[PDB]
Amino acid sequence: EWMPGQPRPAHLDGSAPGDFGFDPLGLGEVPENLERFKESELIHCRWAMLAVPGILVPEALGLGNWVKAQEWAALPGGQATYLGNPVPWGNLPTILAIEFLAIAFVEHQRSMEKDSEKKKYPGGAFDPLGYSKDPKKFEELKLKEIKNGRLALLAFVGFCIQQSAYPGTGPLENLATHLADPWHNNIGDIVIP
Amino acid sequence: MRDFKTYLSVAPVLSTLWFGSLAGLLIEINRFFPDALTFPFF
Amino acid sequence: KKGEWLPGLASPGYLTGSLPGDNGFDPLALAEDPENLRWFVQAELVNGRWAMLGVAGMLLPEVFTSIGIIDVPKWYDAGKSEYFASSSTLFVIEFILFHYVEIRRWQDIKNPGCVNQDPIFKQYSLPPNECGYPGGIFNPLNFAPTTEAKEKELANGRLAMLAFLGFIVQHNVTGKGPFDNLQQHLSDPWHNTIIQTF
Amino acid sequence: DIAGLTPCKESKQFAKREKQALKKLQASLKLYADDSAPALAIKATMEKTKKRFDNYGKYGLLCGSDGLPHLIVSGDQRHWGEFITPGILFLYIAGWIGWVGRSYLIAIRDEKKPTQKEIIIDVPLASSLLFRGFSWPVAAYRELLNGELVDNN
Amino acid sequence: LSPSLVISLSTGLSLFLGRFVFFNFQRENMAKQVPEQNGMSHFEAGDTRAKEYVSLLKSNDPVGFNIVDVLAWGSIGHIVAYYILATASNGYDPSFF
Ligand SMILES: CC1=C[C@H](O)CC(C)(C)[C@H]1/C=C/C(C)=C/C=C/C(C)=C/C=C/C=C(C)/C=C/C=C(C)/C=C/C1=C(C)C[C@H](O)CC1(C)C
Ligand SMILES: CC1=C[C@H](O)CC(C)(C)[C@H]1/C=C/C(C)=C/C=C/C(C)=C/C=C/C=C(C)/C=C/C=C(C)/C=C/C1=C(C)C[C@H](O)CC1(C)C
Ligand SMILES: CC1=C(/C=C/C(C)=C/C=C/C(C)=C/C=C/C=C(C)/C=C/C=C(C)/C=C/C2=C(C)CCCC2(C)C)C(C)(C)CCC1
Repeated sequence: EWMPGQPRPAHLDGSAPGDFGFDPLGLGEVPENLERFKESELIHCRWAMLAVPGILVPEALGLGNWVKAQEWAALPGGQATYLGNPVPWGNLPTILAIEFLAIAFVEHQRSMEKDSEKKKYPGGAFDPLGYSKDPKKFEELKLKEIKNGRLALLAFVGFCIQQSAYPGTGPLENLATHLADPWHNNIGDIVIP
Repeated sequence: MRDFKTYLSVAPVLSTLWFGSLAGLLIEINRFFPDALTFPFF
Repeated sequence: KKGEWLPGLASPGYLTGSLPGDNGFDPLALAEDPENLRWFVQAELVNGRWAMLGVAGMLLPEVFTSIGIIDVPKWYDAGKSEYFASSSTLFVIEFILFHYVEIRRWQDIKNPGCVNQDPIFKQYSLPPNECGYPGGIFNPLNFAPTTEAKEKELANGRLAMLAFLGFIVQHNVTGKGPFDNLQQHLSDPWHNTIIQTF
Repeated sequence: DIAGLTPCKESKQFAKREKQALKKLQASLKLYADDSAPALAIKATMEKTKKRFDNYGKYGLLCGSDGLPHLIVSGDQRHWGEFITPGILFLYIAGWIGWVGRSYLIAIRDEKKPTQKEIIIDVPLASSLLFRGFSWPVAAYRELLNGELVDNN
Repeated sequence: LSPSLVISLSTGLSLFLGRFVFFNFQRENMAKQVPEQNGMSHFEAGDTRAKEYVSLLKSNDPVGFNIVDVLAWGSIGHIVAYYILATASNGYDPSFF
């Protein structure tokens, strides 16, 4: 349970992966609403899991940070760079057009499926290593995915809040600032200016 | 005496006594602490 | 052992005497509802214990500084002193730790005997106990929690809260330490009272 | 200098207004001998005016371009004594009055003829309930928490 | 830019999206959304001018892509293309940051 000594809501019974009985507002009363929330949460966590290395690694390799990489589109006639090399077709209309074309039709086939389990965990071509064959390890991996994804969502909230607090810098720069002298530079300075 | 005290407990007499005491308190406060626009004690 | 705060007045019905420190002092009928009384017992205990710690911290270091054993700033001037960390980091750490421990205490208040178990090392658990007096690790010397000890604790707590109110009011009206106020009173009491500071 | 307002102790127009008030009072004072009662009353009025202007200057009030103090109710901590502290005091007193009245109405609710206790106030019960509004915020908060403040009809 | 190339590309992409990607969702939504008054459709309520043109909406396309969808998605494509052209012509607008 998320909060020890607190009764569980009636909508949740602990059978779901990552079901710790946390729903203070009671958003998941309707079972199909809860199923939709499970699918949406899984998609959000998977996107944040792809996000977190995609933010940390370019900062660690000295290519800027996750807010510098979006500066070029702000400039008139900006040129995008990958690994320090400018992509010849990397302009904002072309990038936006290919993103709209390819991000659609991959989010469209995901909506064609009607099975809820396949909507959450499709399998098939997306499970080439056969990790979902054994059921017990399948539920264990479901719980691991849920926990790491909730951690990734919390990390992305930290990303946004640290960018708002410290405009125009990277999260690893904030980590180095904390590691320089942790007793003086932290959340306390912005929480009490 | 009980009837007179009941008359003193009726609405206009009690209201007159209460509002006269309140008005006297406010007038004395305004004499001893005149021209109060802010609350400067804190 | 019940007693009366006012000998003439009768005790209220909801203050029969089961609770320690019961003198029938509810003239404003704040604790008429049993849930309100249950909450107010815990509130009184926590406020009184914190007042004990606070009044000790603002009295004894000042007395030792006036004696000359140590050189400690006053309780009102201790905020501006220099420490290894700034006040904001200390406040954040205190907020985190207090959020955890007071949420645990609030769970025990809402439903007694529900958060007695360690969440990390599950083999450790507090013995069954009344709300507001958590034994086990919080009582390392195994002192008996008799009703006499509870009454003494509540009396000292009420005295400590009164002393803290006196502390803050005296510093608000004179701007000096409470022990300095006591020394000024002891210099000549009849011209150093509440009256001559106004 | 919030909203382009000079402080009243550093405002030329504030001193000018004080000068006009004192000049008018002196013009009224010149009609009587200094040892008379009207002269003493006028002198007391002038001293009260001087004290008022000095207090308004020292209170931290911001004076506008017309020489009059302007209250700021936006919540600025420099001017919490203009609105917020008197507002809290008023809310406390009004909650006291409302809680005492509600307690009196609740107490006389279950009687044979409750209206007789409204035209003729039963003074001992009212005086017993008068000081119950001293702790009105605590009582109101607990009554709201126990669901006794509202009636579900 | 070249207006012909941008207009053709945007119209083609919009028609492709309408025909292939966003076709089933749109068809289901028009199946669920039909204007009715007093529990009956506008035409059968007594309005002779509210009859749906079943001849204009009949198409030989395998999926049912008719002329009205062509007009709508071409309107989307032309609007997007002209937005792109007019924005690319202007070397200004939220650029200073
Ligand atoms: C399904 C499938 C299928 C088939 O069959 C097979 C295969 C392919 C194998 C599979 C797949 C897999 C995959 C892809 C995976 C991935 C993962 C990830 C990426 C994760 C993340 C994950 C992630 C995570 C946890 C995250 C975390 C985070 C964190 C802590 C953070 C921190 C921080 C820092 C330091 C600093 C700053 O200042 C702040 C912050 C920012 C706060
Ligand atoms: C009961 C009853 C009954 C009826 O019915 C009605 C009535 C009457 C209303 C009621 C009431 C009464 C009363 C009297 C009450 C009181 C209270 C109080 C005063 C509290 C305190 C309380 C208090 C408290 C807690 C306190 C606390 C403290 C503290 C923490 C401290 C801290 C500190 C220190 C150490 C040091 C530094 O340097 C500073 C500081 C930081 C500051
Ligand atoms: C037969 C067929 C085919 C073909 C098709 C096509 C080629 C189509 C085209 C189509 C198109 C090509 C369409 C278009 C459309 C368009 C529209 C319908 C319009 C639009 C526009 C609008 C509506 C407006 C505009 C404007 C103006 C007026 C000016 C100002 C600006 C704006 C832009 C607003 C294929 C081989 C595939 C297969 C077999 C069958």
